[PDB]
Amino acid sequence: MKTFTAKPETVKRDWYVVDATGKTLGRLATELARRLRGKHKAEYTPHVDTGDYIIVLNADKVAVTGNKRTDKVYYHHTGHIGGIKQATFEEMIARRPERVIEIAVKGMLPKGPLGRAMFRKLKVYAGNEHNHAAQQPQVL
Amino acid sequence: MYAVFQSGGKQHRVSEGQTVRLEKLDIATGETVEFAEVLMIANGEEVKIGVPFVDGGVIKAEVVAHGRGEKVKIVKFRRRKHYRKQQGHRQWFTDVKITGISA
Amino acid sequence: LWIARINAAARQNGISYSKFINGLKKASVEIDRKILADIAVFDKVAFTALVEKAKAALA
RNA sequence: CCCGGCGAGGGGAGUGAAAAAGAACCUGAAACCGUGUACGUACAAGCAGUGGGAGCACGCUUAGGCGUGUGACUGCGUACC
RNA sequence: GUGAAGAGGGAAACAACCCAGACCGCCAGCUAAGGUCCCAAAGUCAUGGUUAAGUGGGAAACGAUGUGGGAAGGCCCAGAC
RNA sequence: UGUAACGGGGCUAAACCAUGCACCGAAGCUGCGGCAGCGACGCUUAUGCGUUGUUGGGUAGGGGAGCGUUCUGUAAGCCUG
RNA sequence: UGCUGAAAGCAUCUAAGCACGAAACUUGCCCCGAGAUGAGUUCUCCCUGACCCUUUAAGGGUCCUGAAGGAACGUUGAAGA
Repeated sequence: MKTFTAKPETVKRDWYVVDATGKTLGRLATELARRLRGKHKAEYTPHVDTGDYIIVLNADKVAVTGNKRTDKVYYHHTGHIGGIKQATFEEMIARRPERVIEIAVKGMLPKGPLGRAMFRKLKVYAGNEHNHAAQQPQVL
Repeated sequence: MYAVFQSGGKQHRVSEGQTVRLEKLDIATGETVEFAEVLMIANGEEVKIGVPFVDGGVIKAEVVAHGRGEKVKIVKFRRRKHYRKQQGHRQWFTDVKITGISA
Repeated sequence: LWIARINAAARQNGISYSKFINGLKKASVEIDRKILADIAVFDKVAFTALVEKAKAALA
């Protein structure tokens, strides 16, 4: 006689091979979060505690299309405000999947709540039909 | 049978529930008035052509049976936040449901 | 959570919940789609024809 | 009667209605504490929450939505005068 | 314009300053300005242009063979670039 | 003294403007209970029950009302080993 | 710093395209590193006898010539908080 969905831990993870890589990426990197919460799997718990697993394929082809990609710095300065500084731009950093240009969830669950334990579930390898480091039961 | 009733109880759409309604302005603790207010209750929600909607009225009615909402249930907050200090104040209201769905 | 079962499969077939509602709410008999349409997450194999009703006018 | 340090305290006995009346004598809670039934749990923010509830030590029901609290998820918010 | 002995939804988080606006409840409806792909909870809508610069939350005294829309005009195939 | 002007992240149109249009949607007026004041009604009348109108944030002031650790009494009166 | 060569038969590294480039940003340079629990692994090496309780994938619980082994084992020390 309740309508909500506790726990659910986790019912729907949708093992989809992200052919979107590069080609239209900036239209669905913006929506990886509203995917791992929704737009198909919105049928269950569209705000709380759940898990998710797309099947990653490549990293350095972020596409992103504009003057951004060649002067937009990424910073971290992880220690005592770093002092000496870091400035390699979005196509020159994207040459490694790392912590800020590859995950998209860093931009989209931004304080850490909802995100606080399921960090690597998408594998965070990259490498196509040379290296499928993901699921053995049939992907999509 | 399916309540076509809405007024402050529209979750009650189900055959049973048992789901709450209002306790109205007047005599509301006499059990029953034995007449039935409605006849357009459902059609599709019980036959071999399903729709979530009221396209017919299949010869079943809903009885007037307000029940016994007597023992004063849990309702009543107070007031503070700045010097807005009250600890009585809260004139009573509540919810109830229909007796037993005999249909 | 409720209205997901009125977009999650329909968007594919093009029947997007708010632009399909400027279609629905042309009919003065259908207004209360807001919750009660929740029957779509298990009535699927017979809910799947409720789009055909008026498709040659409503679409 | 028994035990230790020819000691303290106890464990039964017993004058006693009573030793939660025992000679650090008031039929008796307040600042703080020792061991346990269960927790949340050695990636911590934000008056330590009431929610909204998943199942847990446990106690009911020929099933019947609960009688229990640390409070995974996180929502709200800054209680003063 | 009711300000604190008014508490917080306005306009940026300038508790006063636009002004009528909260007693008290709901697993019940939704009004305005903000928006409305988003952390965020509804159309990748239909019908019409402009822009092809990252423009958009930095202007003033000027400049300038980058182009855009409009209406009057100047030279022109007895030959105007 | 960590890039720190939408909160983020900069979205080549999702956009900017113009024409359409459906959901979101404080407390905001609605479902529907409950009802302290000041009035108006059906009538009652020691006076009140409901209808109907204005409308219900309340430290400076006047109005107007609730209960107690027990003292001074209701009271060899009813209550208790 | 110029290459072909145009915008605008001119002139010309730039406008499409080319190529090098310095405390600089990048880099298996120096120096600790998932204590970065996102918690991945290589290599070399090591343990396989019999059973019990039922609220069962949850377990919880036994009983194997005792195996090679380990901190205490007697001085200390090179670090000795």
